[PDB]
Amino acid sequence: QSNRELVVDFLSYKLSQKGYSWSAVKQALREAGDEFELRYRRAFSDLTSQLHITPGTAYQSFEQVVNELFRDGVNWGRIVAFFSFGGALCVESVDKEMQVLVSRIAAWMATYLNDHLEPWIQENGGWDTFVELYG
Amino acid sequence: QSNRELVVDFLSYKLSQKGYSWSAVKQALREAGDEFELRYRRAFSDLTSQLHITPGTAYQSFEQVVNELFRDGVNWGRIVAFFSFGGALCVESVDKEMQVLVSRIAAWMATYLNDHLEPWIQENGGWDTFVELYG
Amino acid sequence: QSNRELVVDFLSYKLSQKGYSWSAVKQALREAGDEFELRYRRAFSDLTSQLHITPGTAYQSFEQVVNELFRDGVNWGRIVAFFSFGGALCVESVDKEMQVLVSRIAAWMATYLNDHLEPWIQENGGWDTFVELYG
Amino acid sequence: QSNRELVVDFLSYKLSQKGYSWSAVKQALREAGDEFELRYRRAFSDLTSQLHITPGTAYQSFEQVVNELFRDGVNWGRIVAFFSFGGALCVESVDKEMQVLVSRIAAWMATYLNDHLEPWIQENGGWDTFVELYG
Amino acid sequence: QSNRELVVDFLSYKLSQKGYSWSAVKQALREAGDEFELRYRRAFSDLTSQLHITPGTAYQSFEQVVNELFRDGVNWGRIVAFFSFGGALCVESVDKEMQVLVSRIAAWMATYLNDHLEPWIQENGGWDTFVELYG
Amino acid sequence: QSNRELVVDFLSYKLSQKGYSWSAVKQALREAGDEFELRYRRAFSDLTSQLHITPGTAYQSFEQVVNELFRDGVNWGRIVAFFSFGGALCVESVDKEMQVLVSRIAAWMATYLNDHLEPWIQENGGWDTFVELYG
Repeated sequence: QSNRELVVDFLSYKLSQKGYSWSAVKQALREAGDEFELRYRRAFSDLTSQLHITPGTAYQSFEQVVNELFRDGVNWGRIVAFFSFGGALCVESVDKEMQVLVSRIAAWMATYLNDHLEPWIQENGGWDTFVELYG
Repeated sequence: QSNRELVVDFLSYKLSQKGYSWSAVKQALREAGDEFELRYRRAFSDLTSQLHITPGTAYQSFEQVVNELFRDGVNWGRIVAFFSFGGALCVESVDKEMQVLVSRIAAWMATYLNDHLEPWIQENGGWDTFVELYG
Repeated sequence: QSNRELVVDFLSYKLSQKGYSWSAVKQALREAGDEFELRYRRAFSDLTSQLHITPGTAYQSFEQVVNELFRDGVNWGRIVAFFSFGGALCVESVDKEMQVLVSRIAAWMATYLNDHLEPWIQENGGWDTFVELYG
Repeated sequence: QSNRELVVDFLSYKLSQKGYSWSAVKQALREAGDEFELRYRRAFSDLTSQLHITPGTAYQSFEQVVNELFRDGVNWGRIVAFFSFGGALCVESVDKEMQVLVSRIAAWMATYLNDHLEPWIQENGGWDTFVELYG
Repeated sequence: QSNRELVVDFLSYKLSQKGYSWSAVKQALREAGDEFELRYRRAFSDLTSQLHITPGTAYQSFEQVVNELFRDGVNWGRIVAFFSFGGALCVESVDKEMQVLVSRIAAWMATYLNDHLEPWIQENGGWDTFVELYG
Repeated sequence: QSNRELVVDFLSYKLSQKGYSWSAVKQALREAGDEFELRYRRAFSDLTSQLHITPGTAYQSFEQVVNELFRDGVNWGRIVAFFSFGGALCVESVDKEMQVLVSRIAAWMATYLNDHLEPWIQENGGWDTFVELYG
């Protein structure tokens, strides 16, 4: 349904809100999500220290947890809580996954520099010499 | 060495340059990288369609490729090409990995909505009803 | 049901058809799949550039996409399109996953040779010497 | 060096030899590898039941093992044993990884058929009806 | 439901039973599981050599297999067989995943020692010297 | 070298010490490790909140970090710190990886029970009925 467009709008809203860049009733949902987060996020991290996705997370785990959100009934408030929870999950996941990805590539580059390139750089006057030439 | 601080500066420069947000001689390197990219990136994607990292990429593959960059000697130009290559690798990797991550979480949420929540939403007047109440 | 035997037959048919080796109504399905592919695959890659599986693809993503294949109704033609889509997905996935796997092992071997073995090989007359002896 | 072309030739030789399809001194190496395998593979699986790669295998593990192959010296025979070992590793890895990949996609398809498609198929005369029409 | 508490109890029972440490009707289920395992596990490994999880196993594969356990009907015996199967799956998965994890970290440490530390250790009298000092 | 036997002994010592079960100078190293941990682990978690391995951690990251342990020289104390660090890394990694693995399998089982089995269980008197029969 348009449920996915709803989800996508909420997720990109929350992501851009926390300062992540990559380049209808949706409004009411954005605002209710904000309101919820402003009221309840201290009230949700003391037993909610889960935070993070692993690349091998199954949908069934997600389902079980959110199931305990809806165990004794669906109202609009817990739907909002659901969206907010998904958004927090998203923000955290991309945060840490981006840390590890960039860290991996940076580590690789540092390694290659230190093995194959630093000798030459030392026998040619170091980076100083560089900024002289291609400065 | 300070090689890693160099690498990190270049990577965050290139990432923020392509519009990715998450919240010395470094200058000469930034500029030489830019210059290189402005001169050679059409000249590098016709046999350079590799682009992407897999979560199971080994450093040895990276090493072999960059090795073919330095096969017959190290000069400053190919060092710059090395940094630029690493930056392109980074940008592409985070781009696509972020697409798949966010897509996964969004798919999960859409699924849960459509299985456990949409019935109730239909028996309570739909999202219209929602924007009436928590509007 | 026998749905899985159907699926498996179609997948191995399509894989062996594209030249991949590893060592009923099924016929009508093979032929309809072929026919479909002969009619529509230029008509499916301009907005269908997805191609590839990641080891961390969820069933929910697959479900959402194929859902947009069946959004306004099931007929036999879109069932055939479904099978063909699955087969294309399979072929592409194994193609690229095999590239990266073999590339990883090959890179490892090249590395080990170049670190631990090439010295000795150079102090014993090189591979020429080898083909003299164990030739 | 040309070490990688050596490795690649040996790997594709061994893979095509075991019947896997995807579409110099190399000869002496192919033959010595064959000879080795014909002499020693019963002599190598009783304490060599390792077989398989995981997507998260490090080069360091590979290095340690092959290190125990070369612990007290490099001769041509153990170089050949090295290539043969790498080839066996490759063949096994692609074998099992292909099993799990194809099995995953097939399982997905079976699932989707059984949830979204089989009802309709039952209300339209089943696959028999299909082979009548698009036969 | 309390189905998950059931599952969790059975899994931790079976894990602690095989000697894995990490720090109601449940009883009847534990005992029936034991009884089942004592009667049928030779009768289940000749065509049941699957054993292992990959980090990229989908729930759909699990579902298909267990589906063939329940193909022609649910009775209590096959429910017990289901729990026992899940427990075996668990034990095997953690066994092998723990082997590979610990092996990876150990390999890393061995590598670092042999590259950065062993020189110094040799120029300072070796580990003997160590047990003299911090003994 | 025997460096790996050293590493393995230390790792299994530390793991069994924290209560994990799976079924020379080594002593001086065990004791020095213990001593170190008793003196410094409050002094190491305020800027050392890293803890965890991802299945896609490269050796190069490990190398860079431990490199900052040895930046201005190798003495025996920092070798001990190295072993202790590796052991902590191991314990944490297996802890959390075991949590997620067992949680995944348990979630799968709960799901299957709730979809395919719970209906039948409700039409046959529930688990009470079970403990009557196979009690």
